[PDB]
Amino acid sequence: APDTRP
Amino acid sequence: QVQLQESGGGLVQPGGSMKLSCVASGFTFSNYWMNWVRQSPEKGLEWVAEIRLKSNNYATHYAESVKGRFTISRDDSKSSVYLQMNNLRAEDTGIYYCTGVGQFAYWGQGTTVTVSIVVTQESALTTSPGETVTLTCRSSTGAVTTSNYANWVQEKPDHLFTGLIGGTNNRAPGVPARFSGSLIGDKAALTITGAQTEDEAIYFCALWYSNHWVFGGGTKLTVLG
Ligand SMILES: *[C@H]1O[C@H](CO)[C@H](O)[C@H](O)[C@H]1NC(C)=O
Repeated sequence: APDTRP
Repeated sequence: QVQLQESGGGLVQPGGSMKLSCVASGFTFSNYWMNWVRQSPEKGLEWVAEIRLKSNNYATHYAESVKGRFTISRDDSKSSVYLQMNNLRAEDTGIYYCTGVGQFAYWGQGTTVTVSIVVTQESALTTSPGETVTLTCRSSTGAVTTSNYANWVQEKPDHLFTGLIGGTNNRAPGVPARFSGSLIGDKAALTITGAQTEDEAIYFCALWYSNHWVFGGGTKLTVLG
């Protein structure tokens, strides 16, 4: 749930 | 080569105000959350603020230490993030970095500001070239889990920070394969499998707790021989 965008 | 470049720091009196800027290049800035993190001799790395995307209506969160005094903002058209600092205190003194991506891959060189839960890591470890060394990162709250999204960041001399691992065990792009992230005995862990002389550096972990980050105190790794 932080910025887990690859 | 992604680049982040902070500006706006200086030498200021307590009670004053100042706005920092950070310009990004080499990645799709608008797709990622951005953070400010600061470094003092006395408090190590401290996460300050985050800002999310245009689809989150640019939602922000702050460390309790700066809440009500600092404001983070961004301008996606200029690939820039900002930090408005009001009611500066001596304790705000430090080097301020903009950082983000998976979750702390990229850091700027920092801008110096001079005003005039506990995460535990090993103070120091000593290794030699070709050895396998494991650094650890403990939470005062209980076991570290994948819900803490452990990151590992390396500091090389004169404040050159690079993110190594995010999301527990995801290696940031172009990070050497000798680095790996894990969970071991309810701590997060960073393993260097075949340490190299250039790995002598300070290593910080950061753990996520639902809506904020806490950085550990860092481990000084010496590589002798
Ligand atoms: C990143 O991936 C994670 C997996 O835990 C979730 O899908 C999360 O919603 C994602 N968040 C963002 C901001 O991309």
